[PDB]
Amino acid sequence: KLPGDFGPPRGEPIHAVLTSPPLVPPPVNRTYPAKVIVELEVVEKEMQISEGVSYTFWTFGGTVPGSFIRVRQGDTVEFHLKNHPSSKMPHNIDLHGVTGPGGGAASSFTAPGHESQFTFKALNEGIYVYHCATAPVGMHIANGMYGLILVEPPEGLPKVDHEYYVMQGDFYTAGKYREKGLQPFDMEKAIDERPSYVLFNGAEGALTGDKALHAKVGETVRIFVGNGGPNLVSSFHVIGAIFDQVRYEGGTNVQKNVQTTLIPAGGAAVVKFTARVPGSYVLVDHSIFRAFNKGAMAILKIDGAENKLVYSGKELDSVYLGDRAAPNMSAVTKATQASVSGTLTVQDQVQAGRALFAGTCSVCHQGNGAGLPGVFPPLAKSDFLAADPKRAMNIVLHGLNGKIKVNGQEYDSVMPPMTQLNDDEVANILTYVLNSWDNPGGRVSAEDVKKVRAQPA
Amino acid sequence: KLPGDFGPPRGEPIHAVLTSPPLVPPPVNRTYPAKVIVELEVVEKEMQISEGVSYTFWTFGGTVPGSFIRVRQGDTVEFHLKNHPSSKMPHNIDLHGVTGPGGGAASSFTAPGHESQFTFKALNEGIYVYHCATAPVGMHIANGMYGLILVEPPEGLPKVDHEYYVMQGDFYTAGKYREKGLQPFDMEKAIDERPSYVLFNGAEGALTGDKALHAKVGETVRIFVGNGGPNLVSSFHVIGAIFDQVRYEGGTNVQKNVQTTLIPAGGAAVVKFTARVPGSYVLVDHSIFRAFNKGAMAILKIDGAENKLVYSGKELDSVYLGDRAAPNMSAVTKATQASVSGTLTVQDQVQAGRALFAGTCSVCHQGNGAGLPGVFPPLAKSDFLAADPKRAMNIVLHGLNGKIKVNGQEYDSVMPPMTQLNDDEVANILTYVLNSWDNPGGRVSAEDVKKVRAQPA
Amino acid sequence: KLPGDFGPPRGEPIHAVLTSPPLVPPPVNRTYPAKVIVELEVVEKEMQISEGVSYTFWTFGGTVPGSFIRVRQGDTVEFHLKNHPSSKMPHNIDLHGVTGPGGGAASSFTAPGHESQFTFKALNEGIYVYHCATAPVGMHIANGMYGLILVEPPEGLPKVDHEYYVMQGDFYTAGKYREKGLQPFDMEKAIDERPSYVLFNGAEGALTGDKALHAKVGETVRIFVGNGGPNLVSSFHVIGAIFDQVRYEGGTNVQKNVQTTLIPAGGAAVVKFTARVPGSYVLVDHSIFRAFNKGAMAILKIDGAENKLVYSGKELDSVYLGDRAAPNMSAVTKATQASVSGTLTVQDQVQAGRALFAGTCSVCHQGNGAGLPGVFPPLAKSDFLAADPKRAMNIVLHGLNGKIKVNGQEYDSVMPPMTQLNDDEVANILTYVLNSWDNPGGRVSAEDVKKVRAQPA
Ligand code: HEC
Ligand code: HEC
Ligand code: HEC
Ligand SMILES: [Cu+2]
Ligand SMILES: [Cu+2]
Ligand SMILES: [Cu+2]
Ligand SMILES: [Cu+2]
Ligand SMILES: [Cu+2]
Ligand SMILES: [Cu+2]
Repeated sequence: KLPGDFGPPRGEPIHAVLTSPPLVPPPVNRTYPAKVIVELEVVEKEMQISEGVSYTFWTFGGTVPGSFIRVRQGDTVEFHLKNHPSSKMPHNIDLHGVTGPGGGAASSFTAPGHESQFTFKALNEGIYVYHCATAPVGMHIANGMYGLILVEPPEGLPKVDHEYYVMQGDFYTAGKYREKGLQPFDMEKAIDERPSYVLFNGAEGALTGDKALHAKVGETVRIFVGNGGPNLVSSFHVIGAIFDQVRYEGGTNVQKNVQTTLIPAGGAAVVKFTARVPGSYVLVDHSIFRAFNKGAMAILKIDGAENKLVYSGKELDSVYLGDRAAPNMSAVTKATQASVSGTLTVQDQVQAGRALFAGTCSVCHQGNGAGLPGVFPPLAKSDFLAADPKRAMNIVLHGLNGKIKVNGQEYDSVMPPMTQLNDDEVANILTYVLNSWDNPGGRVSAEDVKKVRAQPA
Repeated sequence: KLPGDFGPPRGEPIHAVLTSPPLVPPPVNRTYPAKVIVELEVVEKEMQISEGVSYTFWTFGGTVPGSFIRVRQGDTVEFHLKNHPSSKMPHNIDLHGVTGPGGGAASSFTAPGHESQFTFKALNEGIYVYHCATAPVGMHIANGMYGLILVEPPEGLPKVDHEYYVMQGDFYTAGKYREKGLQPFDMEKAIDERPSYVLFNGAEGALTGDKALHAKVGETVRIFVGNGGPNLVSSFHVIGAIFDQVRYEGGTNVQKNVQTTLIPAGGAAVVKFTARVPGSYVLVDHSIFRAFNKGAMAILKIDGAENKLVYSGKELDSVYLGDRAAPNMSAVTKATQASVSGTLTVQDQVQAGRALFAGTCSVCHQGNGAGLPGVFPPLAKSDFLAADPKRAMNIVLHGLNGKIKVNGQEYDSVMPPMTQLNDDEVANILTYVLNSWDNPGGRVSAEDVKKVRAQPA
Repeated sequence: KLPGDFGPPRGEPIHAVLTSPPLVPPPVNRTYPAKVIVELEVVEKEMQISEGVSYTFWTFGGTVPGSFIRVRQGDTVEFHLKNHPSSKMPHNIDLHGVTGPGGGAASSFTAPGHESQFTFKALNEGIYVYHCATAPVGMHIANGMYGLILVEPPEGLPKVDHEYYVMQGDFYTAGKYREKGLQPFDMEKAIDERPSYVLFNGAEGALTGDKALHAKVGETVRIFVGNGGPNLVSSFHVIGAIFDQVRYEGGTNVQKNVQTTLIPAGGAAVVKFTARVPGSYVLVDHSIFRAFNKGAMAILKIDGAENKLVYSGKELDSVYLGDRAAPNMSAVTKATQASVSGTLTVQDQVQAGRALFAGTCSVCHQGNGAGLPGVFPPLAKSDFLAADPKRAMNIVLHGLNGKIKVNGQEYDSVMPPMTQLNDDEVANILTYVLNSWDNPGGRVSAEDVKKVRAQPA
């Protein structure tokens, strides 16, 4: 006997309503098996992978991850895949959870401007990745072609206050992290499993700041967590909290009371969180350079009353979250645009640099540039800075050590090099500093920094 | 009290019968503990890791993975390791599941032409990796020195229709993927965990096409799945199906109803599959560039009646499986041999290119070269191709974009670069195309391609 | 209702006594919730990451991993973080298991010479990683800022004979593995997840030889195992044994009877071992090049009577453990020091080379240099060696193959290149060989080897 043996479809055919991340369709709330018609369209389009960084994504439904599909175990799914006429590549789909060769792949092969369909019975309850299955498969997945399908148990999942949709991916650009412009896919980096970005929901900042997920103290939150890969395994973790439950795919096993859980490439899990004290809870890949150097952080922000008996401390700030503590970094997008257009102003640079200074520089120099007398020198009204802005470019790129005098006080410490910052980033940060705190004004250009990078002091 | 406390060996000594992958010895079918004599011989020998690509493997029993060993919990195992006289290196063994230092390693040290033996009690039921334990251990394991030992529970495992033996490994060649010739081991790639091949059972195609595993609709299949490493963790997955059960080593935990499962380096699992609808089910490492760019795919092919109520779609084809959809790629081996011998004919190239065109080119241009008018230009009777075969070499290596006219129709799309193809591969593919579909004939040589690669248009 | 709801703190405030690795504080042995005051001080200091290789570690409590903290579920923890005045960087803490944003991070931000404190309730039983949470977070963690906190269940853990503390980390030096001197942190290697060292407890050899963990036949051993990362996932394994139990963090799930288990980056587990036969049991990351090429091996040495019915074989030796079979490699530290001071003697080199010869060379040439006539040529009284010591440098770096005659006998085999050995290592090994076994004496210098490396034969 096959699983999901609930009899023939009954009632009326249902046209599935799909949702865009980070939202989820409502519970199916149904006691009978149905014929469910799913319509999904592939769209190839440029989007911002980071501020001022464009990428040609290939998408199911216009988003990365693709639209969320929700059905019931025992349903008959008539799956329609359309490929938008603007596409250049053919596409198809493999849904995990499908019983049949390729998960649908042969029957869903769809050239630009065409449509395909196939039918399958959802035998398997669980949360499942779906993805493109078109040669070269890794290129298609790396370009964003993945999402989740939930096959509910017949009785439905337990009710919760919120349901969200979060999916990790690894991305491979020709340029380095935060290098501006339209970035091609990089096959060599992909084969070597050396991503430039590791993201939730298709972009840096997709789920941080003003795009955070929300709930209130006392509420329950279910997150459907995918790992589209193509290549990485996520050490998936919530900072400052615990998962009540973690369940992989449709497995019988449920782990309870864990904070860190490994999600295979192509894997998916359902996690549950109970909000206990207010603040921001960070979802990360705890392979830490991914989370803190490549974009792999998302936020669940909890509103409500503090409970000092449980936690006396403060909300997260830029020391830990860096430049993602703030609502957004729109000023960086604006400055990059203005550079392209040849209209970059001092103030455009100042505002971009203000955004980028947070964490990156403020951890030591403070948000007001005051530093800490004798320990971290000031950037505010800094004689040392004013005396030689080219030296300041060298200091950011190449670090500084040894005894120095700043505003009448000796320092004898170490500023690490920050060579991973791009030329525009150094330029904008220093222009911000120069135009703040009674510093002398003026500006530093990306070309100025390019020259210092090519010939260090 | 020790585990496996079933009393002294009884009956007669048993000479274990070992099997070569992908086959498994029969169930032990025994209710008493025995003395089991195991004889395993190390052989160093060249084998084909891919078509036309030789590698010096170091093997237990002549195969990668090594011979499968099957005993019963509570048995006393007298383990004999022989090192063939032709070997250049000493070798030994560490069997996971052994209770004792090194898993046998010190007592099994065996120089070329020698034999060693040691005895251990199998206290631990489970599936276990064994491997060489000779400095430099990583070199020995990377060269193929790993296999599985099953220690059955006293009552035996439940009966199934088929049992198979599949083992992943990561391999490190000096040359790139599919670069022909005898490829040395590459220590630098190994230390960096940057394999050139990721394989099941020691070779590309070892379990695809005419070497697939088989079963019928309704049957149960147990697979003993190892990960020899040395370095990679497998996001082990079955495309288009689900695992009824996954059990690691001898663990108490059994996960049920999962599709994707993480197998540690040096780990092993027993998975169970129930065949429900016919077609090819792909075992992969779902770190996708391994599966689709490095060889990490194996096939379980199911025969029987379609069930349209469960899955209406078609069997897998080259869109998803690429050049492994076909029974084999023997023509590539033959062409490579002929190149070495200086006897390479046009037809040798044509047949090799025919094999390599599948998926790689046919996904867009179709198996008949017709393309799709206005969307993917034809290779069949292509004026554009005929007009400039050196341009065609550049197009394969370096891609093509922009408006073009082919056979009277405008195209305005993007063909990605395919620079990872080796010179012989480009040459053979283009020679196939030129000699098909009313194209003008002639040939492209590997040297022709080498020159275009050294100086792009 | 919140977990750990055991009522208000009672009794007297408790000043936690913290332990340095590999030791653990005693069981709390308490039936009431308490206020527990924890005092931890950050110290930045140079330590030896390997013999003759210094590194500037950043530490919680002077060690890597940091001091072990042990409390009871339901306790109120008043956490004090001090930053030693000698520090150059600010620091803070995120304790997994804390319920609150950042796990403590915002409220624990501490400049050099300062102190911070915050209070949290330990709601969550389990073993948990703690680490620094200061931008750039990956740099801080890579420099050693991680440890474990145990939150006991209210009834305590079951009693065992020994409890130990073992924590894996990945490290990123500018220089290659075993390159001597003070090694800077390497940001590029860190971002790429390409460590030069993978270690237990902060150094090569930290838990090998005379620093092994101990127990006796029949005893139980609990190990609190952390993975500080920052980036790697451990295929954590015990050679020659099995784990009775593995439990992650505070999870409900407990796996029993497994040998190989995946520990996420930032993860922690409690494992249990029962000693059955004497010898050395190796804890490794079974991504094997880590264990055998980067330092990721630790030893649990069991004393007591052999049981030939369970295991007839011998204790581990240098064939498997390599140069870590011996008690220590102090001679390498001494020789490196003497080179720095310009006082390096022949005997300093000889003793360093003796240490390094084990495994590395002895696997084939034997500990006495005799080789195996006709199979592995002798280094003892070797005419071939004496005839040309520059050829001998080339042989170590670049390998040797083909027919040769040594001491009147023909060999026709392959010695692999050993190019990963550093110049001082080759020099010291060859000086050892030259000064042993009736060889002619003299010495080989690091500069001699540098020249052969720059121009191979
Ligand atoms: C702590 C880890 C720091 C971070 C992050 C940044 N800086 Fe820094 N900076 C730091 C120290 C300890 C020092 C002095 C080094 C010494 O030799 O004692 C400095 C110095 C500077 C200076 C020059 C002195 C001055 O004008 O105060 C400049 C211009 C400067 N730092 C700039 C700067 C910027 C823009 C940063 C973000 C990109 C940044 N620093 C980070 C410590 C740390
Ligand atoms: C889809 C992703 C493709 C794959 C895979 C391959 N080709 Fe292609 N090719 C494709 C397009 C869209 C185009 C036109 C580009 C444009 O500027 O509009 C092409 C073009 C060619 C040509 C030249 C035109 C012609 O003769 O039709 C050649 C010779 C060609 N392609 C060859 C070729 C081969 C041999 C491939 C496998 C190695 C291959 N292509 C793959 C799209 C795609
Ligand atoms: C086995 C895998 C070996 C290891 C490890 C090392 N050596 Fe070796 N060595 C080996 C062989 C098979 C040969 C002969 C190669 C052939 O062409 O047949 C050699 C040779 C040497 C020699 C020259 C001959 C002699 O004097 O005996 C030297 C000087 C030598 N080997 C040194 C040496 C050292 C110092 C090693 C550790 C760094 C080492 N070898 C490792 C096999 C193996
Ligand atoms: Cu696609
Ligand atoms: Cu998949
Ligand atoms: Cu071997
Ligand atoms: Cu092993
Ligand atoms: Cu720190
Ligand atoms: Cu953490």
